[PDB]
Amino acid sequence: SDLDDVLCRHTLRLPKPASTGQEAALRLLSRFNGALPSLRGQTILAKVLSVDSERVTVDTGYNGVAEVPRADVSIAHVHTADGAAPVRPTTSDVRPGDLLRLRVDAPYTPYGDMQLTAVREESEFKRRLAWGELRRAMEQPVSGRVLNDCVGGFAVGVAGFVAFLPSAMAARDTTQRVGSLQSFRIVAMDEARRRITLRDAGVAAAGFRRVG
Amino acid sequence: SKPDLVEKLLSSDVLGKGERRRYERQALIREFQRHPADTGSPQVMVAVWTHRVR
Amino acid sequence: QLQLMQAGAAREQAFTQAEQELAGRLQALRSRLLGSAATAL
Amino acid sequence: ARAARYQRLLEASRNWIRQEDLEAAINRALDNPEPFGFVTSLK
Amino acid sequence: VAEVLEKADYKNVAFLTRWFLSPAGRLLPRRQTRLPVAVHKHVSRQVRLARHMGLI
Amino acid sequence: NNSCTFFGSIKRDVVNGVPFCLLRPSRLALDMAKVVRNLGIVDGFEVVQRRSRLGAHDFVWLPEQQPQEPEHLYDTSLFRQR
Amino acid sequence: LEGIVHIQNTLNNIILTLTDKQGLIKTYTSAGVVGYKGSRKSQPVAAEKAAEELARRALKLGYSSVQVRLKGAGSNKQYAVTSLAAAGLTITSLADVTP
Amino acid sequence: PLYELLMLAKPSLPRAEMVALIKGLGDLVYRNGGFVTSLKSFGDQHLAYDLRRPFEKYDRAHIWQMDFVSSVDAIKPLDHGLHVNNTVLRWVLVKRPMSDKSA
RNA sequence: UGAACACUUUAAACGUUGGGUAAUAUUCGGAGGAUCGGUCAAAUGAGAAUAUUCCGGAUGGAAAGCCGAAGGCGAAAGCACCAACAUCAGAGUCACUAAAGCUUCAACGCGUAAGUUUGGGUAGCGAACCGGAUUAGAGACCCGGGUAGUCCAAACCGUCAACACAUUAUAGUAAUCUAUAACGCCUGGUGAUACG
Repeated sequence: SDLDDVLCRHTLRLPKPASTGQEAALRLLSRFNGALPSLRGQTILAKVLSVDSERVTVDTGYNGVAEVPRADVSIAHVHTADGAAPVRPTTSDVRPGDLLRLRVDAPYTPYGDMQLTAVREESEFKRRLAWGELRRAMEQPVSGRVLNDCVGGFAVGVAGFVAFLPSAMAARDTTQRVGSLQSFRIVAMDEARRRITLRDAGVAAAGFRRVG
Repeated sequence: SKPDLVEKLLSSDVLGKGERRRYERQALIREFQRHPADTGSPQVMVAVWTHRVR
Repeated sequence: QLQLMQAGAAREQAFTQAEQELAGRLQALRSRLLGSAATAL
Repeated sequence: ARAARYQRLLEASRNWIRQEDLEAAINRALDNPEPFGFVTSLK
Repeated sequence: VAEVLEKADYKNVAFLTRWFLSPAGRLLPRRQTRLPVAVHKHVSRQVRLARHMGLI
Repeated sequence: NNSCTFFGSIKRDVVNGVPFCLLRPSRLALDMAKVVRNLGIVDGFEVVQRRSRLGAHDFVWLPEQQPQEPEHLYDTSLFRQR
Repeated sequence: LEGIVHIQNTLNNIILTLTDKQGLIKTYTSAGVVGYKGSRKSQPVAAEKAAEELARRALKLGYSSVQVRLKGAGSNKQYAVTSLAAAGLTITSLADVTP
Repeated sequence: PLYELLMLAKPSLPRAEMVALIKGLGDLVYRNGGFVTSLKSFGDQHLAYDLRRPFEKYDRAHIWQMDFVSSVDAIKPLDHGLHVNNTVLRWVLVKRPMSDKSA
């Protein structure tokens, strides 16, 4: 696994517009790690250095020091290495020395730094959640508020996103209880057109074939 | 009957005469060569050019 | 996938073997992400 | 590959219709109209 | 989005009214498709044939 | 023509600050490059090839397995666009 | 009665037209119709006077209602439609017909 | 080279002669050593715009497609075949590759 | 290097033939009875016979309106309705060829647009000729009708801030970084027009 990876690096090191000698240890030590092969939007383990009232000083290791507003920071992003959110008496006592879970939005600004903000965009949490759950249909319900009716179904504001449940996967009593919160199940989304498809969790998932 | 339809498809009768003259152009390359499949000797060059100008 | 490539097999069979041989950390991660999902909501 | 083109043109030469039964093919195609509201696929 | 078969040469109304035709009898330009520009130009040619066709 | 091309490319990259000088090789370019490496005007030369347009298998320049210094044109015109 | 209206506005002149449902046209009203010429015709008041006139004419016509079909990109045309709504002669329909 | 023809047809005639019109075009491509692959209509569609500035025929027009393999010599008779008949208005003839990737 | 073949990929490359069009002014009957045109602003006229318009019909050819863009193809000028014929071209892969390569003195072709000879008739466009305007005269700018020409097919002309003002080609990483190969041109300004 080591030798085959090294020879894969050397074999792809061939066919380049220079002779490129004395630069293969560069790729060897790149391949163990030092940078991850796709960056934009990928969450990291980052180190908090100091916390002020507003701006928190967090390591990047990639362009120096990161800056996040503290009013977005919770204890939920404090990635302990054991699997639990840490037992702390308050909810934003991020002591410097912990490992923090933040997303790089860009690696470089106009202003010398990166963005690197886990914004605690709850809508983006539901975006990553429901996109992963679209994948995870192959491998628990989601709450929504029904708002108004029209042709073919009911309008559901699910977790900050407005969807529209079709008539076939709809329950009957959702007609007579419009306005209250109840749980629903995701089916799919169409990202090119912004249409989100749901169902009632009491309505059984009879197989909609993947029209692609 | 259907194989007769296939051989009337695969004939050179149906093609556009760009493609018909290109097929007889590799017929000429099979003629003029010194060799089995020589396509760049100058005899091949002048054979192609003389037929082309005709 | 790449070390199965230079072993001699083609790309898609390597992708399938990589799906079998590293899926366990994927369900561990999706359990962790559902835990973070219940944490945030 | 020329043999494969020969093979898939010989085996798909039924729907490729014959000259003698033009009239019956017209009468066996006019009987059913064809969908146009959404996009037609291949064939 | 860029599934070539049924979109590359096909002049029928569905794909173009979905993603290629502006509502007022007009077309959707290059900036409103986010598609490879030569392939976009050829299917724009196909659509613009289809604005000469009896359909549209 | 190859002498003036050699010394012109020397004049080129000296006044342009490029410390590598890369020529279409010949008998002259190889031999007189060995001359100016021998007198120490430069520190060395190697044949290189624009390896991006090498084929699925052309012959390729292995620096280690080849002996260190070519001394004729035919060994340096075997390959493609050195 | 039922009428159809075509409104055309040009920088020199603004026109509101009173016409039959069949679209046969009884009349067309313009800033020029109110006699404004050039810049006054350009001015909003000239369109408004034709609009007041069109409403008075529609009542004389006895068409309580005339559909209004708008035409042209002009500002003066906009004043005229408003003046009529303020006027209260009631459009059989209000719509934009520009081609 | 197989040739699609998404050509128009008169809207509501009794079908006793439009079928005969396609028999005539089938006879025309029947000659010259080639034949139709499939004759797929679309029934009828009302059109998008009026045509025939003389006589004002109108929309609601009929649709037919030929899909015939032909040597290039037969096109000029096909041009006469689509030009002389006043029951048809427009005709679009397109080349298609030898993968038989038709419409 | 230069060139021909087999695939991959290219579109406003080129000429011919058939069909179309938002849109155009003229016209045949009908709605409707004084405005339209137009401009910083004013002025001949359409019109008491019916104007802008509006209905629906005919005419006939211009131009390809959006697409479509610090986009493409071209040797350059240039090239922007399709469909088909049609002849290329250019790039990449994979193979042939072993200097047939570079430049162009001379010669010779291409050559936007005007202009002339020939044939007609013509949506729109826009020199004359008459009419009015900022001003003292106004010949122009601008309002107003509008003829050759712009349209077609054949010929002649060949000149120009026809510019990358960046010669062409090779060799280096899109040059004005610059060695060379053949070139073409300049030699202070005003004076290039007249002859041949």
